Amino acid sequence: HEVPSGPNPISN
Amino acid sequence: KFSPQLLSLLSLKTSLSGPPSAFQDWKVPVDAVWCSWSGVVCDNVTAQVISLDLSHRNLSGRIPIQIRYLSSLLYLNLSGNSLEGSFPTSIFDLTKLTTLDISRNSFDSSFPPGISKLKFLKVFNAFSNNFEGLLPSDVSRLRFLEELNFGGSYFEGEIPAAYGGLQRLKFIHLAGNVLGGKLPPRLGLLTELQHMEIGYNHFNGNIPSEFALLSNLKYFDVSNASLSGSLPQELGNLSNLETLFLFQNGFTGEIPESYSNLKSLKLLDFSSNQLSGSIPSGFSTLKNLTWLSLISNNLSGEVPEGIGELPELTTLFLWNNNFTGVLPHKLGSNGKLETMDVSNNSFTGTIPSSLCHGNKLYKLILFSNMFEGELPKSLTRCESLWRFRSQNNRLNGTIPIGFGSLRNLTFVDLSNNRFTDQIPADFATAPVLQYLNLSTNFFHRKLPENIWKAPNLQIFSASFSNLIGEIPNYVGCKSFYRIELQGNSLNGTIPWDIGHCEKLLSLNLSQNHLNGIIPWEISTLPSIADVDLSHNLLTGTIPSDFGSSKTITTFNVSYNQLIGPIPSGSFAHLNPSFFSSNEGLCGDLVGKPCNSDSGLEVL
Ligand SMILES: *[C@@H]1O[C@H](CO[C@@H]2O[C@@H](C)[C@@H](O)[C@@H](O)[C@@H]2O)[C@@H](O[C@@H]2O[C@H](CO)[C@@H](O[C@H]3O[C@H](CO[C@H]4O[C@H](CO)[C@@H](O)[C@H](O)[C@@H]4O)[C@@H](O)[C@H](O)[C@@H]3O)[C@H](O)[C@H]2NC(C)=O)[C@H](O)[C@H]1NC(C)=O
Ligand SMILES: *[C@@H]1O[C@H](CO)[C@@H](O[C@@H]2O[C@H](CO)[C@@H](O[C@H]3O[C@H](CO[C@H]4O[C@H](CO)[C@@H](O)[C@H](O)[C@@H]4O)[C@@H](O)[C@H](O)[C@@H]3O)[C@H](O)[C@H]2NC(C)=O)[C@H](O)[C@H]1NC(C)=O
Ligand SMILES: *[C@@H]1O[C@H](CO)[C@@H](O[C@@H]2O[C@H](CO)[C@@H](O[C@H]3O[C@H](CO)[C@@H](O)[C@H](O)[C@@H]3O)[C@H](O)[C@H]2NC(C)=O)[C@H](O)[C@H]1NC(C)=O
Ligand SMILES: *[C@@H]1O[C@H](CO)[C@@H](O[C@@H]2O[C@H](CO)[C@@H](O)[C@H](O)[C@H]2NC(C)=O)[C@H](O)[C@H]1NC(C)=O
Ligand SMILES: *[C@@H]1O[C@H](CO)[C@@H](O[C@@H]2O[C@H](CO)[C@@H](O)[C@H](O)[C@H]2NC(C)=O)[C@H](O)[C@H]1NC(C)=O
Ligand SMILES: *[C@@H]1O[C@H](CO)[C@@H](O[C@@H]2O[C@H](CO)[C@@H](O)[C@H](O)[C@H]2NC(C)=O)[C@H](O)[C@H]1NC(C)=O
Ligand SMILES: *[C@@H]1O[C@H](CO)[C@@H](O[C@@H]2O[C@H](CO)[C@@H](O)[C@H](O)[C@H]2NC(C)=O)[C@H](O)[C@H]1NC(C)=O
Ligand SMILES: *[C@@H]1O[C@H](CO)[C@@H](O)[C@H](O)[C@H]1NC(C)=O
Ligand SMILES: *[C@@H]1O[C@H](CO)[C@@H](O)[C@H](O)[C@H]1NC(C)=O
Ligand SMILES: *[C@@H]1O[C@H](CO)[C@@H](O)[C@H](O)[C@H]1NC(C)=O
Ligand SMILES: *[C@@H]1O[C@H](CO)[C@@H](O)[C@H](O)[C@H]1NC(C)=O
Repeated sequence: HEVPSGPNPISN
Repeated sequence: KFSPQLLSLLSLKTSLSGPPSAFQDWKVPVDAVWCSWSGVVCDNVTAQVISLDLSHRNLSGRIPIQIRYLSSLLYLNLSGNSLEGSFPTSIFDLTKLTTLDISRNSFDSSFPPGISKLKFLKVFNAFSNNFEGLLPSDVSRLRFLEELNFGGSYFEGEIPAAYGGLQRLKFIHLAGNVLGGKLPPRLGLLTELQHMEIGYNHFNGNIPSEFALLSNLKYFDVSNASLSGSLPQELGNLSNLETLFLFQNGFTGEIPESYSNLKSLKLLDFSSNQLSGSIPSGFSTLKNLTWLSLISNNLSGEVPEGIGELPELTTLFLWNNNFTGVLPHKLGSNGKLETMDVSNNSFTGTIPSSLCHGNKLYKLILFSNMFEGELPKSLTRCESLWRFRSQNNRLNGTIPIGFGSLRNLTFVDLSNNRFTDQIPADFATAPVLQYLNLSTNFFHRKLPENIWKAPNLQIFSASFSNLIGEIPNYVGCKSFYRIELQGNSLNGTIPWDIGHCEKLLSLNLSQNHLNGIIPWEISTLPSIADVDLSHNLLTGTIPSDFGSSKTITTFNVSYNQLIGPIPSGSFAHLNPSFFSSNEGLCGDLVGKPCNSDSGLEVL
């Protein structure tokens, strides 16, 4: 399956 | 002759099922024939297959046991297929193998024990398969292993501590499994390790102090593991670390001042822990730092001024803490700042004048702070500005006039501020401006005369900012779907051509001084849902056209003075609160049925 990489992309 | 090489390859061709494009190339005419085949690489001398690349040819089936006859194989790539079932042990018999890529397949059940039989394996990539149960402990016997990737399967249990015995290993990606337990400290003993990706598991305890020993570690990601506890201070010793992702965890305590020594450090993300403390003043010294993200922690401090002088800093995310003091006013001066979101803090002071210095800054989020003073006129000269949300502040003075020049400017929330005087008229020039909210401000002036000419403006809200004069005349009204003007002094009639707003959904004209008839053109709006005209001077009769409108949900006309019958129609089941305080209204809803005669007030 896909796993996330890189920085946390929470946004406003 | 009997060629094992040919038996092996042809077994592969019959056993793996794919489109013609796959094995059509492999044919025996009526002299070492296989070396010309797709992805088959012979040894110049022996004519034995030393490399087989089978990747990304949609192919299913099972590997045949005959694959063991390619005994000179150094390189096997099965990556990116539909291959399924238990991992075939047949592979473990190719003992000269060096790199083996199993990735982006669906292999299931437990991983089989033979793997240690490949004495020389340098690279093993299993990323994105269906494996379950324990990580194989045999891997710990591979002396030359450099890259190990088991990420993206369903493996459970603890990381085998014996892995920390792989002293040529530079790359370990375990992330995206279900692995549990405490992280074995012996992992710190991996001497050549540079990349470590363990995140998106469910672990126990903390980062062990012993990881500080990974001298050459560059990338360290363990996120959305359930790691907790105080953040190990010995980590400052990792001088080659350039990527540190600890976000979406439970780490508590403060940021060890020792971290000011992570001198190679480029990206740092602690988002969404409970990290209460303040930013080490030592962070001025991270000269290569680019990403700094502390979002959604309990940090309370003053941002060290030196961060304004960080040369390479591009994104800065501080929001949802409680910081105080002022932003470093030197901030944008590196000319590299790209996004910045400091919202929902206690920041005070003026907005730095330099933020866009290099015209690279497209996202500026300041809202829900105590920022005071005027908006730097430099923001209007920032050509890359895309999204700007500064509301819920003390911002002052008059809104500078250069924003409509900006070719990318889409979203602007200036609301809940102290702005005064006149609403820049170039807002209606802004080429892409989608959303403009000026609500609750103190300019006493009228709307820009061209405001409804805005080409792309969908949502415009000026409510409860002190507006005077009439409503401009709604000429283009191309994209508007939400218009909030309530709570002002606007006078005059409601423009007859409101009909030109075809995409209009919600319209709040409440709490003004607006007189004259209610324009019937409202009922010709195809999509109109919410109409609030209440608390005005509107007179005359409610156009009968409105009962023919099957689209309309809230129509609030109360606290006007209207007369005549209430439209019968879709209005029949409407909330009767909507017609109150109009003493001349007539009909079934208000419980004063209508005078029926020759002369009426309608038509
Ligand atoms: C809608 O309202 C606006 C203004 O808003 C309201 O202004 C008055 C009516 C208050 O009751 C408040 O509720 C609001 O703030 C009206 O437009 C405004 O009209 C003004 C005159 O009615 C006009 O002022 C005039 O001032 C110049 C000089 O005028 C001489 O008289 C003044 C006092 O009137 C005197 O002190 C002065 O020294 C002068 O000798 C005059 O020459 C100007 O050109 C102007 O006519 C405002 O400028 C004007 N403001 C705006 C924003 O348009 C409007 O008439 C109202 N419409 C309706 C239908 O009622
Ligand atoms: C244009 O801007 C207007 C003003 O900037 C918008 O109208 C106003 O919107 C705000 C919130 O969006 C609203 O105030 C509310 O804020 C307080 C905080 O609510 C949250 O926080 C509390 C504790 O802080 C927490 O329990 C919750 O999570 C809650 O969601 C509330 O305490 C307060 O009572 C209120 O609900 C204003 O009332 C609102 N109206 C006005 C006249 O200011 C407007 O929506 C916007 N328009 C568009 C189209 O975007
Ligand atoms: C097994 O085969 C895989 C596919 O044949 C191969 O993966 C692909 O490898 C290339 C590298 O040669 C990557 O292509 C591009 O990578 C970067 C950007 O990500 C570019 O800068 C490069 O110039 C290059 O164009 C692919 O991204 C990569 N993945 C996929 C899905 O195609 C594996 O490398 C092979 N395994 C081994 C061990 O060699
Ligand atoms: C701004 O920050 C505060 C606290 O960091 C947030 O307020 C809390 O939000 C949580 C989750 O939504 C609620 O369970 C609490 O009840 C809130 N506390 C109070 C005192 O109301 C607030 O939501 C943040 N704002 C944004 C936009 O993220
Ligand atoms: C964020 O920190 C500040 C402290 O700088 C808290 O601000 C309030 O400060 C006043 C004095 O200026 C005192 O009444 C209290 O110390 C604080 N208020 C309260 C209600 O305790 C602020 O409350 C903090 N934000 C939080 C805790 O959400
Ligand atoms: C605009 O904002 C500034 C800052 O809040 C105000 O003027 C300054 O601040 C206080 C009042 O808040 C004054 O006592 C200072 O003397 C002013 N100078 C400096 C350097 O801070 C001003 O009152 C605000 N309102 C306007 C200009 O209408
Ligand atoms: C139009 O705007 C008014 C703003 O006053 C809305 O009515 C108020 O709604 C708030 C909820 O945010 C209530 O707390 C107030 O009590 C309401 N005011 C009154 C006088 O009752 C109204 O709902 C808006 N209409 C639409 C369709 O959005
Ligand atoms: C964090 O983990 C949970 C469950 O493991 C998951 O639902 C959530 O999406 C994760 N967060 C991110 C950003 O992927
Ligand atoms: C960093 O490494 C060495 C340990 O051998 C020493 O400089 C110092 O004790 C370490 N820092 C710590 C443990 O905080
Ligand atoms: C970052 O600092 C390191 C020190 O290890 C140096 O080698 C490097 O040149 C700096 N950054 C860049 C982009 O060169
Ligand atoms: C405007 O935004 C586009 C992407 O939408 C970007 O490619 C371009 O560089 C931006 N232009 C300026 C002047 O910032």
